[PDB]
Parts: sequence; structure tokens; C-alpha cells
Amino acid sequence: THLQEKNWSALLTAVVIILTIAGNILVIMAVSLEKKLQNATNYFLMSLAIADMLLGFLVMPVSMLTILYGYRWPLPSKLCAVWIYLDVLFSTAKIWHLCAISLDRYVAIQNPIHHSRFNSRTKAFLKIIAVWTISVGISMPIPVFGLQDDSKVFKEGSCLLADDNFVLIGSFVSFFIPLTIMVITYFLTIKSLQKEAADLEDNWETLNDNLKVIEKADNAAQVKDALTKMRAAALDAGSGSGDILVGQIDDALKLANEGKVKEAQAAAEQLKTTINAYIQKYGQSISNEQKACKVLGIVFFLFVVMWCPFFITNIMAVICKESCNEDVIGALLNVFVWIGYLSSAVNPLVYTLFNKTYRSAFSRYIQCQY
Ligand SMILES: CC(C)CCC[C@@H](C)[C@H]1CC[C@H]2[C@@H]3CC=C4C[C@@H](O)CC[C@]4(C)[C@H]3CC[C@]12C
Ligand SMILES: CN(C)CCOC1=Cc2ccccc2Sc2ccc(Cl)cc21
Ligand SMILES: [Zn+2]
Repeated sequence: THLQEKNWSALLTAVVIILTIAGNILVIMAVSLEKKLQNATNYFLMSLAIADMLLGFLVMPVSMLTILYGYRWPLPSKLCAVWIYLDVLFSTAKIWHLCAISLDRYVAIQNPIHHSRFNSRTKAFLKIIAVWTISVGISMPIPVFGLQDDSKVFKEGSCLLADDNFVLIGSFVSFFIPLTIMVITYFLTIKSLQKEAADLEDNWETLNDNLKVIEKADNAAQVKDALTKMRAAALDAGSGSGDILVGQIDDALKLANEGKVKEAQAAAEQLKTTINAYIQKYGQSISNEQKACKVLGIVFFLFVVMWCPFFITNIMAVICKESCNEDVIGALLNVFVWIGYLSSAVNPLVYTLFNKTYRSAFSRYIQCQY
């Protein structure tokens, strides 16, 4: 029965490993091939996928091997610190990539021309490298104090974080703080997007009012005034996209400057439909931003929820070092770490479920259609 349980646990963990590897390889392929997904957010998501693939290649199979050997470290003792370091490094890179995505998208939408078509690809790669560097800096104390002292990474022959200060500082620096920052940034982001939609409605109101004023105008001065208001409104409502709409308003304005009232009014009549179409397009862009915000919130929520039992049990075990049952806590950790690895695997499934570009790319990759 003991062998039965360890063999089925190892098999389930192997299923989790293969799902992780396949899904994250597919995500890497989709981001590197599909030209629609060439923004900074998808670059960060591919970095996340690479981190998950490294976690499934370097950490999860060694964890399965540890399971097979009754949780006694089979490899040399110096490799336990390296294993814990790689695990912590990849998980910290994941969580801080999510936090960086949140902050970056928020600060981005805080920019009046952030619907422009000029987004720098190189800067995203630089930010990703900086996040990897700060993750390495966060994780380095674990090898530092683990290669010197074997007691902080070993507990009765098993390989796991044993230092209480290590567990506390790690749980705060790599889990709690980014979680709080992400929650706050998420709510601030929904507020900014609401403000964006409100301003868009305001610009549409201005465009409609002045269109009617143009429809019933006597002289060129009235037409020019209404067109000036319209131009400012349309420029603000483009939010940086760079449209023909302001140029067409400038054409009408030029007509009005020449004292040609009837022709300016005809130009405005033409402008009505163009204005409606472009306003609808701008609101669609805002809605797309909202949908991306919700999808990334789903991803962050899944990661946090699926890792929370492990961190809760770890903090609890550090609090009641001898008051609580350590065997049951050991089993709880041995299950919750794999729950967190399942979180590491789940993300490509979400990308498929809620992103049509990813879904079509994956459907074509499964059938080897490149
Ligand atoms: C193309 C873009 C989006 C993805 C780039 C991924 C790069 C920057 C990431 C993915 C895997 C990362 C590596 C993962 C493991 C290690 C070993 C560690 O001891 C030092 C950091 C180092 C070497 C990381 C450096 C940064 C790294 C190479
Ligand atoms: C050997 N393996 C099990 C270590 C993995 O534990 C951790 C995972 C993580 C998961 C998700 C985000 C961040 C981490 S950073 C971390 C920090 C402190 C401790 Cl105590 C654990 C810990
Ligand atoms: Zn926007």
C-alpha cells in the first residue's frame, strides 16, 4: 500500500509535469510566432511561460524523485540548496512578473496617448531582464546561507526550508507584498478605465452638440467656433491613436476659415458618420483594455489561491514549531507544493479559454500546422 501510494503520487506528479511543459512550450511558440501578440504584456507572459517551463524541467521532476525516495535527498547534499534556490527563484520571477505587468499596464494607461501604435519592444525585454535580476537578488541569500550551513535547508535528512527567518522573509518578500501591490493596482486600474470611458462619453457629447450647432449656423465665425470645439474633442477622444478624424475636422476648419459656410456644413454632415464610427472604435479599445485587465486578474487570482494553502501551512508551522502536529503538517506541505505546481501549469489553459488568438494558435500548433 505504501508503494501503491508513492507510485500513484509520482504518476500524478508526472502528469502535472507534462501538462506544465506542454502548455508553456505552446505559450512560448504562440508569443514568438503570432504577430498579433507582440506587445509588452505578451512578452512578459512568455517570460512567465519560460519560468514555468524551467520550473517543470528543473524543480518538479527532482521533487518527484524526492517523493520516490521517501523524501530523503538522494542527490549530493550541496544540490539541495541549489534545488531550493532554483524553485524560489522561478516562483519569485513569476510573481514579480505578474506584479510588473500590473504596474506597467496601469502606468501605461495613465498616459494620454497610450492608444498610439508606437510601443517599444526593446524596453519590455529590458524590464524583463531587470525583473529576473531582482529575483536573483532576492533568492541569492538561500544558496549563501545554505552552502555554508546544512541545517537551514535540511530537516531530518529531508530537503526543505528549515530556517524560520528564511520562511518568514521569503513569504513576505516573494508572496505577500506582491499580492497586496497587485490587488491595489488592479482596483486602481479599473478606476482609471472607468475615468477613460467617462472622458470618452464627454468628448462624444461635445462632438454631437457642435455638430448640431453647425447644422444651424448663419456665419463662418459660428462654424469655426463649433469646429474648434469639435477638433479638441476628437483629438482628446482619440487618446493618441492618430486618426484621420482630426485631419477631416481640419479640412472643415480650413473651409470655415475661407468664409465658405455651406461647404463647411456639408463637410460636417460627412463628419457625422465618421465621428460615430471612430467614437465606437475608441470605446471598443477601452473595453479591450478592460477585458485584458480581467484576464490578467483571473491569472493572478488563480496563482495566489493555488499557492495560498502552502504559505498558510508554512507560516502556521513556523508559528507553532512544537505546538502543532509536524507529521500532518509535513503531508500538508507535500500536497500543497504540488497544488502550487498545478497553478504553474494552469495558466496556458486560461490563455486558451479567454484569448482567441492564443486559442487559434494552439489549435493550429497541436495539428503541427506552422
Ligand atoms: C524573450 C524574453 C521575453 C524572455 C527572456 C527570458 C530570459 C531573460 C530569462 C528566462 C530564464 C532566465 C534564467 C533562468 C535561470 C537563471 C540561472 C540563475 O542562476 C541566474 C539567472 C538565470 C540565468 C535567468 C536569467 C534570465 C532568463 C534567461
Ligand atoms: C522547495 N520549494 C517547495 C520551495 C517553494 O516554496 C516557495 C514557493 C514560492 C511559491 C510562489 C511564490 C513565491 C515562492 S518563494 C517562497 C518563499 C518562502 C517559502 Cl518558505 C517558500 C517559497
Ligand atoms: Zn486606454
